[PDB]
Amino acid sequence: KFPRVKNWEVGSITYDTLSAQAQQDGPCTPRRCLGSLVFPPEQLLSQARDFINQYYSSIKRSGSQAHEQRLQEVEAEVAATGTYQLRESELVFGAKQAWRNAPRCVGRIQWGKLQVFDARDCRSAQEMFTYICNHIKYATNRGNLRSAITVFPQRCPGRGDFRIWNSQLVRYAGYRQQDGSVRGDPANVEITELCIQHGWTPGNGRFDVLPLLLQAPDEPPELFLLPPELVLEVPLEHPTLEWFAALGLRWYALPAVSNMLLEIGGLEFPAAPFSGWYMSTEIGTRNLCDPHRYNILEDVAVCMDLDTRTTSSLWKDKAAVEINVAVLHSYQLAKVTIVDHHAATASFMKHLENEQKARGGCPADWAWIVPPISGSLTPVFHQEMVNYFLSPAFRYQPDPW
Amino acid sequence: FPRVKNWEVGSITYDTLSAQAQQDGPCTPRRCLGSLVFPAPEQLLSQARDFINQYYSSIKRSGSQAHEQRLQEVEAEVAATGTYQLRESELVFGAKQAWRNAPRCVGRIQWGKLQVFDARDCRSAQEMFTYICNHIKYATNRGNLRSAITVFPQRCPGRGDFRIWNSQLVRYAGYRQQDGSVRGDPANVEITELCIQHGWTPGNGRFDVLPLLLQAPDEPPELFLLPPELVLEVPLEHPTLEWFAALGLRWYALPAVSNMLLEIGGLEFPAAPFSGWYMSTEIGTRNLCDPHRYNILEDVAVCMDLDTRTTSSLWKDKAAVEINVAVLHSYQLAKVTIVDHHAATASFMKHLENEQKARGGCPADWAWIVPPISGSLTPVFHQEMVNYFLSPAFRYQPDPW
Ligand code: HEM
Ligand code: HEM
Ligand SMILES: CNCc1cccc(-c2cc(C)cc(N)n2)c1
Ligand SMILES: CNCc1cccc(-c2cc(C)cc(N)n2)c1
Ligand SMILES: C[C@H](O)[C@H](O)[C@H]1CNc2nc(N)[nH]c(=O)c2N1
Ligand SMILES: C[C@H](O)[C@H](O)[C@H]1CNc2nc(N)[nH]c(=O)c2N1
Ligand SMILES: [Cl-]
Ligand SMILES: [Cl-]
Ligand SMILES: [Gd]
Ligand SMILES: [Gd]
Ligand SMILES: [Zn+2]
Repeated sequence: KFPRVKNWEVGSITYDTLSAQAQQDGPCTPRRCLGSLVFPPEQLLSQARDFINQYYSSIKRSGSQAHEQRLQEVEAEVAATGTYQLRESELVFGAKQAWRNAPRCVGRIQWGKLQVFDARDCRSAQEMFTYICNHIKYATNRGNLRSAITVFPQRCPGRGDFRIWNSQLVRYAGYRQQDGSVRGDPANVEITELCIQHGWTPGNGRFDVLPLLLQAPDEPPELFLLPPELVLEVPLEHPTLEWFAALGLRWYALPAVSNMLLEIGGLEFPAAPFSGWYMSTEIGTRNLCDPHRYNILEDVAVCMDLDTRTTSSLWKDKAAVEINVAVLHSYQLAKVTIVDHHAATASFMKHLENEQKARGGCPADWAWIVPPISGSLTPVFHQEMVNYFLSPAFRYQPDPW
Repeated sequence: FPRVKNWEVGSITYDTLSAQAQQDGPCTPRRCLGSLVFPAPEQLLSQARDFINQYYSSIKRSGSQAHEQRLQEVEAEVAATGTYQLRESELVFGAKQAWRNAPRCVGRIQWGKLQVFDARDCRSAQEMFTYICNHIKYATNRGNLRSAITVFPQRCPGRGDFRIWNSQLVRYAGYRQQDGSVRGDPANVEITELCIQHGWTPGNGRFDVLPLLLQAPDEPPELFLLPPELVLEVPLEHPTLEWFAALGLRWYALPAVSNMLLEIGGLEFPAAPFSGWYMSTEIGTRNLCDPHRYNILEDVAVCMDLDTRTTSSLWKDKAAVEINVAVLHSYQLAKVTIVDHHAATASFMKHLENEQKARGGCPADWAWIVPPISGSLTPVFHQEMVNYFLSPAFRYQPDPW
């Protein structure tokens, strides 16, 4: 009942005892495996109790002093109000633990290093905007990127929700034409359609930074133009392919996910944007080369005079490596923090080992940890992984419309 | 009914065929073990009952004359003998089906074009060897490879199993070295040692083809050398890197897996070697670049003048891509069937469509279907998949030593 986990490069074996804690049921049954799919009153007290017992054991404070104390004041807080507020340190410990538990995150070696901005006293979209702008400018930090999460007020009934309607704080526009097809990013066509539907002047280009749609409780959302000086972008050039610059490609510095629902101790914050720094294959492989994304693969391959007539020339593979080389080169030249998929996976192997020592395991979604290029060249490929849900966590959540 | 999205297009289907998944896999709602490499007359009757049902569905004669008799026949035979015998056409259909049902085979567009050699009358290790040479000979076909399988006598009470001890009909010796390392293929150290123990005179090259260890029932395994001219190999060169030929690398033409058990209607064939043709990534990425295999990646990158001192230069990705180029080119130059990961994955997408119209789904192991380089460059990356066990099937089995 303790999963045997092997690494096929070294031969080492470990057991994931930590898997025994899994709260929210996963999508997989004995009869079918759905791991490859992307999106598969006083119950609050169970999750509240568990999270507090975590915190105190983590500060080597099990069964003493403030432990039983803090247990009572949340027993009382929920008793009176039907909810509870987190101690500042707990909201910090929960944000760090959610990141620690995100199975699909390959950068969790960094999980202990996170800056939590507390926006729990937020009211109105104009309020979030400055909180977001503080985060953004803090996280960006002139390119020396720093992980951060801004936690907006939790959720209560009879009130609306705090929601950032964008999936990320920096997203590129996507525009249709007299022929349906898209200029810009097709992953944002919808929110790009909303932003114009809420009165934003649409640009022309293929790299217009979208305006934020911020929503305050029980209130239709307000458009916000991000300060251009606040959106650090990296023009993409290639170290030795002088024409790559001419392709006019750019990506933004800050990967800030603004659509996931932080969940700590049974409290659900539908607006808790977190941000780190990119891994280069996110940009160079998925964002630019996915056929439903910028789909630049063939364009770059033409410019390299590759043979696009036969699949076995590996022109796709060759042009994709160069797009990734441009990404890493351009971010480094702009001194923007970025990590290549080799460095990143190797650190994750280091993380798995730390977590084996610390908590006897680590929930890891194999298919998202293995990078989208050069899979078996990175060690995580040869590492078996166990996927389960631990709390606290980042969860997906419905689009706020 | 699991809903399955294709993210490249937006396609959405529901895998109704998963509902017939008979045997159980390793995943629970608690934890996903997808990424793990290695996850009574009445039961023999229901398996047989079902397969016979299957077979009569395929010949468009479901519930017909022959259908009832075969059920009662098989039951009377199982009652009388404890087991039953497949008719030859049932055997051809159960070997094709077991390839159809193989979740980890990207090459399943070919599942109906399968040459089934009935060796169920085999009598000794020696006859076994002859059947196998004729399999290799038929399949290799001078480089125009043909998919084939030889079904040796089924497991049955009172007699031990036929076994091919070798994991594949063509394998390269792996000699543990003086200084603790391996010469040849490290994946084949065990089987090499067994051969030597069984009186094989070892070589000392890197691409020494292994002898066959063939076990007739209730017999020690017997050692059989393959005629050199039966084992078509391909010397590896690069279309532009001319120093590449000086690496002395070779791979063989025929991927013939010989250690898997073939299951049809509850009957078990512990020896049924099957062969297709290679997908270049198996050779180019896995076999040559896995750190625990031939592990050539650094030597190629050094020879390529790549900067191997930083990972951000993507020297691993660049060097791997040219190794795969070399494999593809070397095999086309030698007129030996080979499919690249772009072509293979694109025909597997057709397979999934054909299988959806045919059976309402298709068992697929994403982590095995997605190639180990350039994953998201291929369409199967952006296809969600439902992995489950159908029968007939190729199963793993314990090594007979
Ligand atoms: C510091 C460097 C970081 C790196 C290099 C990194 C990298 C990644 C990558 C490559 C993914 C895969 C997602 C995709 O490809 O779509 C991912 C997912 C994820 N990351 Fe991290 N990340 C970092 C920091 C963080 C932080 C600070 C948080 C939160 C506090 C976080 C939370 C998550 C979550 C929840 C997911 C899963 C989201 C989803 O399923 O869409 N990451 N990360
Ligand atoms: C004709 C062209 C074929 C191609 C291109 C092909 C391709 C592949 C590949 C790439 C794998 C993954 C193996 C690995 O990555 O190590 C695989 C696995 C597998 N294939 Fe195919 N294959 C072909 C033919 C066949 C045939 C003829 C059969 C059976 C009659 C078959 C049954 C299987 C099975 C059972 C597995 C899983 C073996 C394992 O789990 O280790 N394949 N195939
Ligand atoms: C193409 N990836 C989209 C995507 C989807 C979800 C999350 C990320 C993410 C989040 C963070 C904090 C860092 C990072 N490097 N990535 C990215
Ligand atoms: C790195 N491959 C090892 C391996 C392991 C298991 C199966 C294969 C296989 C089998 C067949 C019939 C065709 C093919 N193309 N591959 C290969
Ligand atoms: C269909 C498949 O599950 C889906 O495309 C997943 C696979 N792995 C991934 N891995 C990462 N890091 N990001 C992704 O978007 C995906 N997509
Ligand atoms: C540990 C991990 O599951 C293992 O290396 C798997 C991953 N996916 C694979 N996919 C294929 N096709 N072949 C393999 O050998 C593997 N190995
Ligand atoms: Cl992104
Ligand atoms: Cl192989
Ligand atoms: Gd030119
Ligand atoms: Gd040359
Ligand atoms: Zn699973």
